[PDB]
Amino acid sequence: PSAKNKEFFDALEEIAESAKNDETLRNELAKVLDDILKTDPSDPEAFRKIVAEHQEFWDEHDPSLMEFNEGGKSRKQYLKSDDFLNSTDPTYNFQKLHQFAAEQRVKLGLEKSDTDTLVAILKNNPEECRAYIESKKPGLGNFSEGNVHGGSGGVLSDEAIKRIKEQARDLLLLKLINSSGNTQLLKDLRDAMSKPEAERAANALGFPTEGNGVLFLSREVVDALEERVEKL
Repeated sequence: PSAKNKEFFDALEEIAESAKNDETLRNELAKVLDDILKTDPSDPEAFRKIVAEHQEFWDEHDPSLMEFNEGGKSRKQYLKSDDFLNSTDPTYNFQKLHQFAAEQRVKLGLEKSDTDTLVAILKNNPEECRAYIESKKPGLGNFSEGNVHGGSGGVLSDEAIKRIKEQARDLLLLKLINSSGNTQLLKDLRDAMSKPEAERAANALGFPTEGNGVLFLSREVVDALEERVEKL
């Protein structure tokens, strides 16, 4: 068959997308992400174990993640092998899954952040973002040095910081759309035919110019923009 590294990567993305509307699932997911985050990815035996420890969580979303029709190795041997989680995965090794868990843990905390937190994320450069995330403990996650070996900082790659900003962009845009009484300006952003046009309309609505590098109109923002513009 194949190792489950990418499937866990995709399951993490899918559960987080669903956690935006199930507060009880978000608190479940936060605990799982917190456990992965405090496990050293350089210890493959501990890393496989902490993932297998949450089978009850994985089975509620995808029972294929933890399945293994024994008949070959036993299930215990399988769960401790590269056949379950390949520590030498060229793309989704334990470091990459550890970094993705932290990036998801931040995005999870951003779903409850106020407007100022979202703006600071978009204004700060990658280096400031890490120190800023290392200053909001444990709102956006425990990125102290006790849990990360480390300190993070590290686990938040530059590409991870960019995806965190993309999430804060959508969260902030939805807030501005749900707040502004400037109907014509909301029409302008809805009808922007280019990024520079979207930039000028979004900046006027309150989106910081420092976040223009990640500015992009997603489906959920256009949908919310369409409703609000037609809302009388």
